[PDB]
Amino acid sequence: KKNIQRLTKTFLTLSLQDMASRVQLSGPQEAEKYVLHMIEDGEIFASINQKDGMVSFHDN
Amino acid sequence: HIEELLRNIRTQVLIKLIKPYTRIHIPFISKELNIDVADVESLLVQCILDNTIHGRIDQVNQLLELDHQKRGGARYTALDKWTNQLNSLNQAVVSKLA
Amino acid sequence: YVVENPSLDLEQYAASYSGLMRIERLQFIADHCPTLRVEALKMALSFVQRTFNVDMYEEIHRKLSEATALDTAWVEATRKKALLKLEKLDTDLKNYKGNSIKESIRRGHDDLGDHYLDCGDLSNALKCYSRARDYCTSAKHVINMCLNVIKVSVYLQNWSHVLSYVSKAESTPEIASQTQAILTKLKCAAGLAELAARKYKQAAKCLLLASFDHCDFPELLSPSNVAIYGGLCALATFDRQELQRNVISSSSFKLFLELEPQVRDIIFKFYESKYASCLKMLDEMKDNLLLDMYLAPHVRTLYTQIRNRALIQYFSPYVSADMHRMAAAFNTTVAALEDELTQLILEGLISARVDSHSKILYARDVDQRSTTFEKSLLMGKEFQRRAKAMMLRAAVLRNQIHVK
Repeated sequence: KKNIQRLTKTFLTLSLQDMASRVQLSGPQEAEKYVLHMIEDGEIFASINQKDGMVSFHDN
Repeated sequence: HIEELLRNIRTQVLIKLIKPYTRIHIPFISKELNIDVADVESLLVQCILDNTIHGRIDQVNQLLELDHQKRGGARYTALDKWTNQLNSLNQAVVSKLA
Repeated sequence: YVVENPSLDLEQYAASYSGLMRIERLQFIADHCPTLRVEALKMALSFVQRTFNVDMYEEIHRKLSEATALDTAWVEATRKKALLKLEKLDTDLKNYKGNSIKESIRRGHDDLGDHYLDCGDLSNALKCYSRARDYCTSAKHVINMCLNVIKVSVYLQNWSHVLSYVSKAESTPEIASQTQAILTKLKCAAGLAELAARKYKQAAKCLLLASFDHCDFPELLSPSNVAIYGGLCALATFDRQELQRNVISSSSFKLFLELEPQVRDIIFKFYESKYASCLKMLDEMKDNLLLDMYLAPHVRTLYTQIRNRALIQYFSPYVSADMHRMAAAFNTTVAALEDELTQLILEGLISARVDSHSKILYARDVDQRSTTFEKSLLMGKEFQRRAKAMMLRAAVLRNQIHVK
């Protein structure tokens, strides 16, 4: 979760496949579920677009 | 020395032209200055890097955005300073003895 | 430091110097240029045959022998006849000091120090010159002795002492027609000392005040590498508002820049936002630069700081930059540029955000009011926590609770 949060200070829109290569989650689906769990708890401000499989960070 | 000229006059025209605008089109400046897009972009970059033109260039849309924003929020910065000082004074009082 | 296979002329390079210093630099080349070993070592042997080398002569000689004999008769000549010469010089130092003539004693100590430098015993020559210090009673005498002490201490690799002596030599005789050779010598020595001291900005500041006409001193450094050092340090540690006043418009440095066209081209292309050519010529100059002493250690850091400065300067005027053109201009792939930008953003030099869907670097504007409010609220919460903590402490320190 700390690594994912640190990812939001540099990136505005990250592909899920690319995202599951710096935090070492080994799979886009696991990264998606982790991001969804983090959003549900209010730790992060992000949105998931399943058309391109991309996570977009709002930070507003 | 003719290369130094044909550049100072263009710079003066560019400064005089973009005064009342907030979002201008680069091809419009190219038409006004009788030069192509690449030279206009290079001139704008050189002018901005010299702290002469208060603006920025949007390369995606080929736009020049001026600086008719950033009102006088100096109050805020003053408050920030105050906050910092307060924090320091805190460390003086709590850790005096106990 | 090894396996660099560069190309560099050694005849004119070594011909620009004089004395044992040349040999030193040649040794450095032998340490860092595996392809030029035979010729460089042969030229070093030819140069050192003229000098009075004793230990390091055999050093380089057996090194070249192992890489691939010696005129042993002149080695006997060196030892026994040069020790006879040492007996003669000692004897006439006693003769001169018997009359206690200050100039005579200074000249004797100077000759002894020069001979010790030629024989490689400059360590004892340093103590001899510190002894001769007490016999200096004139302003020019002191100036000359500090210049000589700085010279011999350069061979010792003690830059702090050299800098201290430079400062005292500038400050003692109320600094300042007269020949500017002394001023250029002290400024160049201070610049070299500061460059070896990991302080590039001060070295560039104090080295830019040299004159080509007064730069006549083939014993410390040639004007070519002086210009190279000045240009690199200015390009790496001077901002844009300071590079134009002192490196671009300064008429004193035009002669140095004209001597070396390539560094002038690098500086001018960097100043004109032409980064591809500048980086390419920097890359092709790295091979030559790796063979320079007083430089080989601090080259990677200098290049890294130049590249980071170029990256920041390119993005300074833009608000939304396409990374395809950025990667093309920097002679790199998009992935490497993305990684470098991420590192720069995490470090805290560029306030920007990367969009990988369209590969676009957007500028980030900070909302001053929001961060002000957030900082104030955080400070208030921290202060409340600290106040409650100390109040509990005061409650517990009054009842004598000490865990006996």
